[PDB]
Parts: sequence; structure tokens; C-alpha cells
Amino acid sequence: SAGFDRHITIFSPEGRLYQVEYAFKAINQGGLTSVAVRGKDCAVIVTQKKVPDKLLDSSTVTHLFKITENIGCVMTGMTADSRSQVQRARYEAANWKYKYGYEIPVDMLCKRIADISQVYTQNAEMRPLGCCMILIGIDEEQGPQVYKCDPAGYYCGFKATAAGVKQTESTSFLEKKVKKKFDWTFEQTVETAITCLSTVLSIDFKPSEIEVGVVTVENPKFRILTEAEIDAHLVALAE
Amino acid sequence: SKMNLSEEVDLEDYVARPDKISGADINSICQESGMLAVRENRYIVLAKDFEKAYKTVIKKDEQEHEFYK
Amino acid sequence: KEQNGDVKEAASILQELQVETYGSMEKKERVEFILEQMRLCLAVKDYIRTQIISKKINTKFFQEENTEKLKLKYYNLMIQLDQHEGSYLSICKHYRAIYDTPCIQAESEKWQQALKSVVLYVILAPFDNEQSDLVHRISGDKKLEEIPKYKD
Amino acid sequence: TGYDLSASTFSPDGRVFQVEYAMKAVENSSTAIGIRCKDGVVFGVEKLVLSKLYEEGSNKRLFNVDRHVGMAVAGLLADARSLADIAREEASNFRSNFGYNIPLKHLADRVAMYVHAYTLYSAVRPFGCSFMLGSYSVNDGAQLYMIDPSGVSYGYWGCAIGKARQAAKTEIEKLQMKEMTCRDIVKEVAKIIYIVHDEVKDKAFELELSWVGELTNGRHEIVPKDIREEAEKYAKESLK
Amino acid sequence: ERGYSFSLTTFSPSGKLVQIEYALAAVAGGAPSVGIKAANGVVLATEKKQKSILYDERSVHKVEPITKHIGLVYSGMGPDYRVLVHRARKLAQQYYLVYQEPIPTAQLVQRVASVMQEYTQSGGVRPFGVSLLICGWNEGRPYLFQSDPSGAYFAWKATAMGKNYVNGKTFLEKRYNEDLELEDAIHTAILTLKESFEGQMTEDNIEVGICNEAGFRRLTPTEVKDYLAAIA
Repeated sequence: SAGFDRHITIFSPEGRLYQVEYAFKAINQGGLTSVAVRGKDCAVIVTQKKVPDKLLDSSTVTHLFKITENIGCVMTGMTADSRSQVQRARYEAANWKYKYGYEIPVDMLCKRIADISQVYTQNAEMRPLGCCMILIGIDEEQGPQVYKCDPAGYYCGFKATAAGVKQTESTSFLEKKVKKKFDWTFEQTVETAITCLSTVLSIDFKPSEIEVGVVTVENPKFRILTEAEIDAHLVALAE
Repeated sequence: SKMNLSEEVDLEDYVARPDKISGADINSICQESGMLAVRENRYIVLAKDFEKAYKTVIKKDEQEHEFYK
Repeated sequence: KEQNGDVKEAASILQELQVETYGSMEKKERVEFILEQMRLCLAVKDYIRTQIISKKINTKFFQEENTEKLKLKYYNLMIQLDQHEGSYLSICKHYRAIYDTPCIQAESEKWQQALKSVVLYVILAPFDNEQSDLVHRISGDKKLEEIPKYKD
Repeated sequence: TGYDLSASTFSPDGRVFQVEYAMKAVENSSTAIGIRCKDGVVFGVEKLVLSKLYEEGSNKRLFNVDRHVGMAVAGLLADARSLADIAREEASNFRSNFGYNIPLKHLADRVAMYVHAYTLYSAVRPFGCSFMLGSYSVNDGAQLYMIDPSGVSYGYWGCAIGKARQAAKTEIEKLQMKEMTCRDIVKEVAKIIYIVHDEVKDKAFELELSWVGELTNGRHEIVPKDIREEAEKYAKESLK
Repeated sequence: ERGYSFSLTTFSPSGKLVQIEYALAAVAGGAPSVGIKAANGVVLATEKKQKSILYDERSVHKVEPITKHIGLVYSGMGPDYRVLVHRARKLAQQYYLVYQEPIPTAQLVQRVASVMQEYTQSGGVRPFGVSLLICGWNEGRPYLFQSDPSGAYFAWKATAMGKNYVNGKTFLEKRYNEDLELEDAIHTAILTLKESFEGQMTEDNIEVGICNEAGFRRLTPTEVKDYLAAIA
């Protein structure tokens, strides 16, 4: 049964690609968790910021990457593979803008990244990148958009999603959340994201242990909240 | 026919569901509903615990990796 | 809420409180809360819940130092429950347990009333091996002379 | 076992075991530390002189990637030299394509991608060396970066790679590196290197210092002999 | 003969390419899909049931257009479906550039089957773990085909692939008549999916496309809801 799990191109007798599943398991090897919530007029990503050393430059530990002035991404999994996929996505966005004039939709960013991942899955040349990408962007005529891209090459839009070690619990908490109809304001969206992360981690969430990226209809620019804004959101959440 | 059940518990609402479940699944649903009623310290099985147990048992995707489907 | 006449609401409010969960809570305090739940349930006549709570409480606490009041109240509530149920033998056994308490034994009128209840309820019990055994045990008691009519 | 021969194979629990083997291969090398002072970066490398026949400065683990960038390689020496050549080529290409010295953050990113690209294919093995890139400029301050065999890179205020990474990190955290200029950070680095060195196991060794900072106008250069001797004297004076 | 289940370029002693059969098993373990051809056109329906409400139903569409008059649904791996869709669209555009006429359904099916075959003739490449059900309209006649990872394409009148495909086929041959219409086809396809659909058919849980004379069009969720109400 499990003797077919050494080459990504080998189908198991049950029709399962085990190497892709192993990349999915490697997604959790980063040890962190990221949650994305799409509000009525904004999208928000919050990721764990684990700096287990006073010597690290906390500025460069960021897992939030700006793929394009309007499209932001949060990475989960191995850091090197995630950064490689980030540069690939940035190059794809630049190529789209150069070849078609207008800015690439987040739809196409995740679609192209998933296509590259699938090509790596079908041709046994490169090991699949065990990094999950979550892209947020204000796509005109559709509002905010949040998309998730996996090592398998399956890209999907989400009202709210999560990735990392605590993915099932965060997704369950969000599923409990997005069901009770509510005014998904920007503050409400950040509140939902932070509450998801705190509930699944049971952490008091000092402002330096998390990173928040924000895109809004009012300003369709990928913005990373400063520590003061994180503190303000946390104290608003507590009361 | 052995469980306490209740008047408001209408098994038909669970029979009419189009989900393809087996006799083992039926027994699991009944036992889980009874345990849910017991945990909340209730000697009479209500419809809410039946619905919760049915939803718990019905979920059989687990991961599914969302690309095999 | 009970003092305002909301006996049903008070019983419902006290029912959701699970005493066993609070481990740090003192055993005597836990049993007092259990007995209060018993009393509220009997006031609202939820006899199935009262039976469940009776199964909750253990019978080895009443053989301790200061548990005389708790034992008396618990056995009075159990007597009321089985009085509604009609199990005369269980009522007789509960009254026998009451009569064996040192506090009731010391006071004259209280032990006399306890023995009266014991003999009357063992009389009420249907004839069987256990009822005959209890009749033999109660009859072979010297204090029955203090109640001549009941002894006869 | 079985999921262990190639860097393109994912273990059932989800990790590339060849990469981890490269990391613990780096772990067996001699310690090398890097500390960014208030106005620069100082690299201090211990070098185990395996044979007395080697001349002084042979197998130097300080590499000048660019005019302003220095490296503090640790691990396989040949892999370190190849990665130094790759970093030099990347810096030269950036200079020829953009007309100015490559920012150390971008250079670290590019060399990190080059390292990571060797952890994907079964035809090539992951790089067996982990290095430090340090630079200083009047427009970007002082920057230090660390790249492991996995290719993961972020900036550090001060760090060590090799055998006694943790032992040197304990003595690195007790410095207020945000404040002092590298003139004294040099002797502090020398003292840390001398403490972390195991004389009973590594036998003799040579300490090589390098720095890049405002005191060096921005160019990365080996520390002159006078300052090296002063720092070694300071380190030796701390025997008790 | 487990020793011959790994190489895609090695015949078993019984002369079976086992890896292609494993790809077909992966196809059969996919989401249920049905495709039925009536005298008025073709209907392709599929179950787009997400794992939770969080997934955006309208983000990705399973039933996709290739040309104005050709549509195509799938059963099997998801990511390979997009690659096959892109190659089918590119082949259609190449045929249009060469001949100035929209590509016939049979020719597109043949070229797509050849494309799928190209991934089964070498080691180190995996066969497309998806099966394609392609609808088209040319020369006043509906056309329905099924292309496989093996590169074999047939001309199904009415079929079902994916989970419980045997149940779908058994439901067919009963509710299927060659003289039906597109509306009756829609109803029959929805019922056939209902034979293998777990839960309520929410309008967002089912994707239906029609290949009629006017071309191929994927049904909007409003029309899907109307048809479901007419059926249930």
C-alpha cells in the first residue's frame, strides 16, 4: 500500500499521490499558523510571529510578503520554499502587468501559482514546494478577494480560511463564525481573525507575536499594520 | 425502540435525509446522540443532540486533501 | 428566587450547577449543595432528577464527625421521595438509618418518633423474606417497650 | 530510511531529510560568529589548523563578496568557496545591471534562492555550508544575514554558526550591541571566540577578524594586525 | 504482479499497463459527474460540494467552456483539470487560426486525447489523473465524448464518472431515452447526480452546463435553483 510513496509521478493502487500528501504534511513543518478573513469591504491576514531568539532582527522575520502594490500574500510552511514561491508570484504578476497592461487579479496570481505547482506535480523534475500561499487583493467589481494555493496546485477562493499546524481548529472556528450573519466591518474582520488565532492558540497575543496584513476597498494597497495598530486592535478586542 | 427518546424526536427527519449511511452509521448516530444527552445531564434524548450526532457522524471527508475530491 | 415563590425557577437555576466538577470545593459544602438540589427538586416534584441526585451522593459520608444534620436532612428528603413513590421498605430502611444516628438517639422524643416511623413503615411493607427479616430485627429491640401500642 | 536518499523526496511526516542532514553537517564545523555593532558588522571566525604545515591564512573562511560585503562561511569548505563565487557573481551582475552596489538584503535573498534551488532536485545535493553576509552603508546602516543549507535567510543582530552556536549565542545576548561601535565589538567577538573554542578537542586554532563599517568607510576588510593582536590579548586576559 | 505497477513504459507479463489503470482508479475516486446527450443537445452536470462554507463556491467553476460551442466537465484530480482545459482551449484556438472555423467536437476530443496520451508514453511523467466529458454542437447534431488518461476516447450517449459511477449508469438506461429534450436532459442529469449526492442540492453545490445549438453555456445558479425546485 505505502510502497508507492517515493516518486511524485507514481499513482498508488488506490489512485493516491502520496508525495503531494507528504508536501501537505510538510506545510505544518513551519510550526506557525495564518488566518485570512474576507470582510464586506476588506481582507485581513494574521500570522504567528515566533521569534524564539532575542538576537534575530524582528523586522526580517516577517512571513507577510507584498507580491504587488495591491496584492499581498502570507506564507505558511518552509521559509525557503515560501520565499521562492513569493518571488515566483511577484515575477508572474510583473509579467502579467507587462504583457496585458492592467494589474493581475489575485484570481490569476493563485491560478498561475497553482499551475506551476501542478506542473511540478506531474513532471518528476522538481520537488513540490511545501508552502501554502494566501493572497489578498481588492479586485474591482468583485471587492476584496482571498485565495489559497497549496503544493498540489489546487487554488480556491475563500470567505475565510487558515493554514498551518492549527488549520482544522481555525477553520472550524471560522465556520462557526461565518454563518451568523453580521456586518463584516474592517474592525470586525480584524477582530474575527485575531479571535480565531487566539482561540486556537490560547495565547494572550502580545503585539510582537503576531503580524497583520490588511487590504481595504478604501485604499486597495497591501498594508502591514504597525505594532501600535496591533495593540489598538487587541485592546479593542479585549473590551 | 430501546432508547428513552422524546416526543419531539422525529426519526423521519433523519430517515428522509439523502445521505447514504449504513446500519453501523445508524447505531453510531443513536449512541452518540444518547451520549450527547447524557453529557448535558439529561435522561431524555432531545432533537438537538440527535441533530448534532447526525452532523458529527455524517462528516466523513476528514482531510480529503481537497484535490482528489 | 425561592424566597420570592419562584420555586421552579430556583430549582432550574440550581440544577445546572454541577457540584462534582468543582474538585476544590469542600466535601461537606458539596454535599450541602447536593441536598439543596434535592430539596428544590422535591419542591418542584421532579422525582426522576431527585433519584439521579440521590445516585450522585455517596452513602459513606454520613458516617463522619459533623455530618449529623446532613444525614438527617438527606434521609428526610429520601423518605419524602420514596413516600411519593410508595416503596415502604425503602422508607423503613431510611427511617432505621435515621434512628441509628447518635443525635436522634440522644434526644428522647426524636428517637421515639424515629422508632414509631420505623415500625409503622415496616408494618406497611408487603410481606416477603426481606420484610420478615426487618420485622424480626426491629422486634428484637429493647426500646420498643417505651412505645407499648407500637410494640403490640 | 527509504525517504532519505534524495532531496526531492518528502518524508511521510513532511520533511526533506537531505536538507536536515546538510544542516547537521554544518553543525560539525568550527564556530564562526557575526555581530553588527552600532555602525558596522564584525565577523570573527575560529579556524582549526588541522596541520602545522598550513601557512597562516590558509583556508580563510572570511570571503569578500563585494567591496562592502563580507562572508563568514561555516561548514564544507569547497561548498563555501563555490557559494562565495556564486555570491560574487550575483553582486557583479547586480552592479552591471543597476549601476550601484547591491543591497545586502537583496544579495542575501538571491544567494538564499541559489542555495534553496539545490534542495529540490535529485541530481544535485543541498549545499553543505551555512554562511553569514555582513555589510554597512551610510544609507542602509549595518546589516547582517545568515543563510543555512535550507536556504532560509533573515537578518540577525548577532549570531553564530558551527559547533558551538548555542554556547556563543549565550555570550552574544549579554552584549548591548545596539550601542557600542565595532572598535570594542572586535575584542568582545575575540573573547567570545576564545571562550567557545575547545582547546582540548580542537587543539590549536587561529582567530580571523573582519569588519565593515563607518570606521572602514563602508568597505569590508580584514581587521589590521594591531587590532587583532589587541583583541587576542583582551581575550587571553579573561582566563579567569 | 506488483513489480510492474511502477513503470509507465513496462508491459506486465499479462500485458497490462498497470499505472494507467491506477490513474483510472483515481478518476473513479473523484467527484461524481454525469453527461447525457438528448436530441436537442448535451447536458453536463457535476457535484461542486465544498468541504465547508468557507470555500468560495463561485471562485472556481468545474464546468468550463473551450469554445463558444464546446464545453467540458471532468472527474478525477482537480489541478490536472485546469491543465487539460488550457490545452483544450489552446488547441481550439490553433484550429481556429488554421481553418477560420470553430473546431469540430470530434477533432477537439481527438487532439485532447492525444495530449493526455503524451503523458503516458514516458517515465518520470504522470498520466492525467482525470477523465473529461466533452460536449459540442456541430452540423445540427449534439456530440458527447469521454476522454481518458489512457488517451482512449469514446462517444457516450449518456454516462457518469467519478464516485458511484456504477450507480449513475444503473440509474441511466432507465430514465434515458434517445428522443428526449434539453430540459428533460437537465432533469435526468440532476436526478442521476441525486442518486450519488450526499445532502441537499443547494444551487451552489451543483454545476450544470448545456451544449445546445446556440453554443455551450454554463447554467447560472438561478437556473440551477429553478430546475432543482422543478425536480424536488
